[PDB]
Amino acid sequence: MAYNKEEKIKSLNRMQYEVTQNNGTEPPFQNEYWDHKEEGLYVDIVSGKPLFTSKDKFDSQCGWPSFTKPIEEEVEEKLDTSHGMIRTEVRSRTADSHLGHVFNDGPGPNGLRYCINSAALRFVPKHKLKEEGYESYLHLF
Amino acid sequence: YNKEEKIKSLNRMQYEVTQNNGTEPPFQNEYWDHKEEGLYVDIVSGKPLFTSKDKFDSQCGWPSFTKPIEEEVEEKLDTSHGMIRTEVRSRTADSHLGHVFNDGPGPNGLRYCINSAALRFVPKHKLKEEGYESYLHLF
Amino acid sequence: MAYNKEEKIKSLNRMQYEVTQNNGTEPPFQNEYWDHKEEGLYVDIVSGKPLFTSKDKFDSQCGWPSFTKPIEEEVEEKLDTSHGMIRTEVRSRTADSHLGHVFNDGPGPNGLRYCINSAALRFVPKHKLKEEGYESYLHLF
Amino acid sequence: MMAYNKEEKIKSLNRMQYEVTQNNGTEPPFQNEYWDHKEEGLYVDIVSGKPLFTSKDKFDSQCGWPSFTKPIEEEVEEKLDTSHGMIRTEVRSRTADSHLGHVFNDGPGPNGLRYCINSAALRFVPKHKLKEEGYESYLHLF
Amino acid sequence: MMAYNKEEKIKSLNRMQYEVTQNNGTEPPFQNEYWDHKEEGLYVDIVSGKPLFTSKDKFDSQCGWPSFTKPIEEEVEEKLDTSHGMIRTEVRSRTADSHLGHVFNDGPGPNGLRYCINSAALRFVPKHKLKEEGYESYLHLF
Amino acid sequence: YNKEEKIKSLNRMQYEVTQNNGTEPPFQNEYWDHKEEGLYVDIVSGKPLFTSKDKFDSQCGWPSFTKPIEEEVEEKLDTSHGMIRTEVRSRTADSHLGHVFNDGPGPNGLRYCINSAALRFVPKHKLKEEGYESYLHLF
Repeated sequence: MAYNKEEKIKSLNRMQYEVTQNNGTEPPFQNEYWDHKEEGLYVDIVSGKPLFTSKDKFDSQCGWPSFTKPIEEEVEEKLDTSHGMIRTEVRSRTADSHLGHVFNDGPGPNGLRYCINSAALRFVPKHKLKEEGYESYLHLF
Repeated sequence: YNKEEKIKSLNRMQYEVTQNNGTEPPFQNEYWDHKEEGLYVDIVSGKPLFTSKDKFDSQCGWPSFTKPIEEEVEEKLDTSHGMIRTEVRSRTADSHLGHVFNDGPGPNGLRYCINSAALRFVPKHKLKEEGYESYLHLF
Repeated sequence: MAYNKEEKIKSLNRMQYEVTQNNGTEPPFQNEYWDHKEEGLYVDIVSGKPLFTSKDKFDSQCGWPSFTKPIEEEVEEKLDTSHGMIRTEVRSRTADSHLGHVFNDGPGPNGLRYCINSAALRFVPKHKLKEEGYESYLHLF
Repeated sequence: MMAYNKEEKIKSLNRMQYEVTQNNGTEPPFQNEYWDHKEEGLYVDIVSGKPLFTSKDKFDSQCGWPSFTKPIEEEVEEKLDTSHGMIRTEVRSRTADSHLGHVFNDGPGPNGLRYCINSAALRFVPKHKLKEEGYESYLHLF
Repeated sequence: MMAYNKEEKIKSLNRMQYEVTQNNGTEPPFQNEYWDHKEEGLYVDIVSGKPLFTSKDKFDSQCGWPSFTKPIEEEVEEKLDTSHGMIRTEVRSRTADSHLGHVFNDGPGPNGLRYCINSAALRFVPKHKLKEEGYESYLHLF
Repeated sequence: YNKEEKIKSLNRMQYEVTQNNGTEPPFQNEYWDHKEEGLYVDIVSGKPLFTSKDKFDSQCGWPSFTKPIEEEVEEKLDTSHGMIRTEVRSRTADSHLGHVFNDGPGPNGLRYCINSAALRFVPKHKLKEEGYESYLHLF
């Protein structure tokens, strides 16, 4: 009803909350996944649902995790006119946590650079996908 | 959560009991003498099965109860090993739990004897934290 | 006994040690001797001394072999106040191994009920008491 | 290896492991831990812990035992085996002097060799554990 | 000593054992396993397992730590130790390179040395076992 | 102040040294080489036992003094561990301090070897505000 997600959120730490709940952003380079390259999945830190895979991730120099594309209708994009700018925010569909923004200067074909906060993700190694419950995606590798 | 994988991650005795319908030894458990307050969930489904409210100080060697939770535990006719007893198991996680005998504190006069190795205990002060908020009213 | 006991103890499997030396209890309906009903002699698994008889072994629903009463003075009753309780333990004399416990809910004429672990016992058929050196007890049949 | 250290490890090996590595036995086919194993990692000598084969050179065989196209470094050794009345090439680990199995020239190229090894003489180490357990020096193979 | 093996043994050490041997610490005096130990045997490296001292050269000391007059076959090495603002001589294991302790020239022997070793860095092996343990190689010492 | 409760809040080492007459590791404790002007007190009774004026360098790895302060310290034969030594314990709290050896820097030649584990150092610039003014005169 209203105590699984509302509870998970309550158990988040300062930054994780600030980001996901207050749409803030973590420091560049001083986060956990910006340079991380282990094979695996990046799940919603709140709803636990798959958001990005280690395969679409790449090396940018912005200081935050960067992917070219997201996962199956699990990540939503929406206009963000806040802060006197005009950007495209990225949020998760199920847990509606702020993730970050998309930019059109990526390396992929479509040229998208999904710039996400480490603080909104729980990384799950490939050798643990089946245990955690992500056998359904174990093929994406 | 995946029943198949979680079961596959249970301890030998937790598997033996819940899956092979085994019986853990007496007095050598974590909940036979347990008297703390809170819920006892299904080690597999996480669904609550018994409450500290109904638990009573029996001296048979396993955590006994006078009453189960609003049907989360079912009664099955068990005629194994030459006897005619009443087996108790979880409807959702379908885990073996134990047996129900007609010899408890009453008025039910029932002694739901359950294996510790089939139950995870969730402290009464960590229920809203673990998501068992709709059960706190029972305390 | 002396050193025989040592090598003899080193023989026992995990459960027999846990039971006989560590006073643990084997699981119910899941031991070799609760069913049995075989005409023989239940010997001490450590000292080889006769502890119980197949004749004094009655059917029970507890799930452990049970005997109305033991043989010789090889079985000894000790006041057991283990686990915040008052009971009556039973152990062999010569070997000093935990057998189990006795009660007063068993069939008369004495009313006692010796509930011993299978782990602490070693069966011996009637056809083998003579050759196995138990000639002296063979009369009990 | 040092007498006591080797002796220590040998003392650990269960029946089958001891039987094959020390007595040159063979494990039943299709009934061993690594024939169909395919997880990316290192196949380590169960006695000396020295790496013997990599998952990268393992191939699906229908013989029933883990098959590799080649061994790692000079740790695996070939040796004439005229036992049982025939002529085959045995393979043993140099350090532990552990009997591994045999090599056949019916392997899937390029060298056409088929190293048929018993799981009983190996201990798999996952790639994601390599550094942690002190196999960094091999982590480069992946 | 091979890195991977080295690591397995270290992972096996307990709190204090790790602290001393790895972090160069010292176990509490009089409250260790071999200070008052006096059994005919070998005291081997708890990591490399090589023999470090003999029960023979071990002697009673009121210091509270295994005291030996000398080590065996250069498996123990001395090294200057100018830490804690003092001047002492550290004693280290060759193969395993674990802190053992210190030496002092206040020994009772013909050469007056006093090797003060933490029990934690040691694992006693009785003589009547030396031959099955793989130490057949040292039985002659006794 | 309460004895049982004052000690019930002690450290693993503190309780060991203090209560079990154990002893800490050399060079690996708070004051073996500490030389700040002030007084060392009983972590338990909070009473003065030594002054840094009596503390000196000892390559043994444990704070060492040539003498204690008044009656807070008592001597006692400790023929344990198969040897004859002279233990030092506190008068009030009755906690194991360590031992006295007759190899000190004199003039008495006594070396009081104490465990940092049974001490609380108090700097001269806090002696008053802490209540040890009547001791401050010792500097």
